[PDB]
Amino acid sequence: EEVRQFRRLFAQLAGDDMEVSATELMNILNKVVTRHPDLKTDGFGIDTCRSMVAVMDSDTTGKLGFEEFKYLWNNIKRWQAIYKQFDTDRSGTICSSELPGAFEAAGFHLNEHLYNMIIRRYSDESGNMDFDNFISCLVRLDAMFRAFKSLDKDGTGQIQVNIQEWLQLTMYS
Amino acid sequence: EEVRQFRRLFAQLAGDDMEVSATELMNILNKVVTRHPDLKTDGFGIDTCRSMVAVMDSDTTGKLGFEEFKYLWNNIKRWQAIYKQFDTDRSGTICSSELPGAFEAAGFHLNEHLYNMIIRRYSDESGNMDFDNFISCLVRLDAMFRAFKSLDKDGTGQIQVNIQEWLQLTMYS
Ligand SMILES: O=C(O)/C(S)=C/c1c[nH]c2cc(Br)ccc12
Ligand SMILES: O=C(O)/C(S)=C/c1c[nH]c2cc(Br)ccc12
Ligand SMILES: [Ca+2]
Ligand SMILES: [Ca+2]
Ligand SMILES: [Ca+2]
Ligand SMILES: [Ca+2]
Ligand SMILES: [Ca+2]
Ligand SMILES: [Ca+2]
Ligand SMILES: [Ca+2]
Ligand SMILES: [Ca+2]
Repeated sequence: EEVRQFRRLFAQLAGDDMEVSATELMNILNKVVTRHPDLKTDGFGIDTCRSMVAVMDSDTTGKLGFEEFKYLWNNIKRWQAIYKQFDTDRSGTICSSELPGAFEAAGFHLNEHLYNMIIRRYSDESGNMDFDNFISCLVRLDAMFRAFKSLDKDGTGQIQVNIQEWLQLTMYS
Repeated sequence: EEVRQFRRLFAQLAGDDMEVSATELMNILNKVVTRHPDLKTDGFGIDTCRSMVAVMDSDTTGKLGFEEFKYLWNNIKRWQAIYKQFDTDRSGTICSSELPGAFEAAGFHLNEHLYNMIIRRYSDESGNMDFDNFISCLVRLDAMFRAFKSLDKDGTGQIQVNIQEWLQLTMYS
């Protein structure tokens, strides 16, 4: 019944326009995090969810269709399990000492410099990251690796991006 | 006096660490918009302000020093003026039809496709944009032009980046 239950979840969440908006996404994430007192969060806010939608909206409809939403949801299901596992003291938050192992478990092997930038952008003044910040960072990180991979057809590890493409990739994010 | 008053504003806003954080920025922007009822807004949120700080934080300290803050504030001043001037129907919001005129006044000449993305990302279902979303969009857009230019000295309209560079550019934003 897994396929069936999920199609049902998408149908009811997407509603009358058959796609998942930022508001719909915000609502479901917040509902689910209500049941997980181990995930400390101030909530998923609408601007975070608009960025989430835009980076996952690869056909540029403004909203998440079934396959887009399925990809996002399955990544979050995995990433939440990682966050719980790497929260090796039950603060409910991922501190700087815990972050590299968490990201590496998700398949993101970054260097100290990158980890440092991520912490400045997504963690608080103590270096702790809450759950909605952790998911919004990973959704973006995954999308940016995928964008790079899409543009590096020749597998040279360098991509050439023109201004139109630069603006599209950065503004619709 | 302008010079003197502004130093006082920065000093009081930045407080004990001598730089302006995202929280401090959020608090001043919200205090200031409330005195401009001709600028409609649901408020500036913390995630939006973290994004604003990141794109304005040229020396990667995590927070805005005096010249970074001055740059941002002077832009906001100019853009709020444009907002009021191009809200021709006096709605307090900038609709899809008013947007190009506003953006052209701010010096940006974008193609249809990129307006469509911007409206999807920043406007409401009707295509109307409130003031915090307009400012957030402009801050970002100005920054993204500046970043590309700083990397494309000889105006080829293309930059070349490796994965490390790409992630630094896209995740610290
Ligand atoms: O604990 C579990 O078994 C599952 S399947 C967790 C989640 C599955 N989807 C999630 C979304 C958010 Br938001 C937080 C937690 C979950
Ligand atoms: O209209 C004016 O005279 C000025 S000094 C406007 C502003 C100058 N800085 C601002 C910040 C926000 Br938020 C809203 C309005 C302004
Ligand atoms: Ca819907
Ligand atoms: Ca879509
Ligand atoms: Ca922890
Ligand atoms: Ca948060
Ligand atoms: Ca400060
Ligand atoms: Ca700085
Ligand atoms: Ca208007
Ligand atoms: Ca808004």
